[PDB]
Amino acid sequence: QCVNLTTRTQLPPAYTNSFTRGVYYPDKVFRSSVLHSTQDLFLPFFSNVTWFHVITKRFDNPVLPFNDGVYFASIEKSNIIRGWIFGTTLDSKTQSLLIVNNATNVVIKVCEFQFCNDPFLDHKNNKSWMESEFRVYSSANNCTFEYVSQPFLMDLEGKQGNFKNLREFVFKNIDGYFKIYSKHTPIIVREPEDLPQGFSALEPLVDLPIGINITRFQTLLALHRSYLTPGDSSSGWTAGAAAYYVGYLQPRTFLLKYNENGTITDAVDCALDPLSETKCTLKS
Amino acid sequence: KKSTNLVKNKCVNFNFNGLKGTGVLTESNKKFLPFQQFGRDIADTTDA
Ligand SMILES: *[C@@H]1O[C@H](CO)[C@@H](O)[C@H](O)[C@H]1NC(C)=O
Ligand SMILES: *[C@@H]1O[C@H](CO)[C@@H](O)[C@H](O)[C@H]1NC(C)=O
Repeated sequence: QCVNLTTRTQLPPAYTNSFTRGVYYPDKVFRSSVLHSTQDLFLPFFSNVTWFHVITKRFDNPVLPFNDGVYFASIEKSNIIRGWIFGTTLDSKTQSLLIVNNATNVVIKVCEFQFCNDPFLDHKNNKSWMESEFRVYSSANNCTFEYVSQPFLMDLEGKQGNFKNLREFVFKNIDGYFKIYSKHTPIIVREPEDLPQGFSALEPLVDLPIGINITRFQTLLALHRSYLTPGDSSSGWTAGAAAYYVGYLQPRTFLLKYNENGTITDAVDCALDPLSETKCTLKS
Repeated sequence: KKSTNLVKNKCVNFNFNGLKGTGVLTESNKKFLPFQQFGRDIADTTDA
């Protein structure tokens, strides 16, 4: 069972320029002190990405598409963003995939979920902070895949400190194989506007032979309710300050400068400006 | 299948983790990525 949510404020989506972001190891082979040309799916350089903010209450939970893999960045302090749903119809007519970082485990479910139009993120927070209600879906008919990771404890306490979490993820889905690359970094005390410059390489983390079709994806949030949030089951809640940036991948040819330990110290595109193309064709 | 011993510097056929090849298997002191176990060079030949 589910209920339609209300009291939402509409804001146009902002756009921000990406500064040397979205570079990952494409294969499982180690190289040292080389300049390697890789023709794979990357995020185009200096392409701009979509911005979403959550704190009106700024309820930003839209339905974004999934073309050829997705670059998802999140500036966060208290693990507000938890879950990730993927599917084609999300009404039990076709198989759907779900990742939930709840209190129990990191649950991955490939099931025919009859997802609600506006699935709640209940996580009823009493004096202690756990999850007490679950209204993400209603029922599953007959599914294929269930996986539960290692059980670990999580706090959920309402930390309201400075921004010290920057999480970058890359999603691919090729030939029925779903691949997650990731990189988590503690960002220093810094102005909370956009993603700084610099470089980072995303080590591959997860490969799953799901073999299903994904067209649309949606993120989830962690709403907190206390004596300061009066209302019914879908009116009074607290979100907290967090933001997330979304970008889409394209097939491009890059040149990566492997350092002399094995990590990608620098990368250059080969279709941005004529200087980049000259560097690519001269391999320097 | 089987689990054999380790051979020091000597010309020997090897099938390291299902990698058929022939050559001296000497010790190496190059740091590795804890997600990849292969290794290549400028000519793209298996080396480590
Ligand atoms: C950013 O991308 C959007 C995508 O539609 C485009 O409209 C816009 O011109 C781009 N540049 C800027 C500066 O927003
Ligand atoms: C690894 O990187 C740093 C400097 O780049 C240093 O420890 C060393 O030169 C490199 N190689 C190693 C540790 O084998």
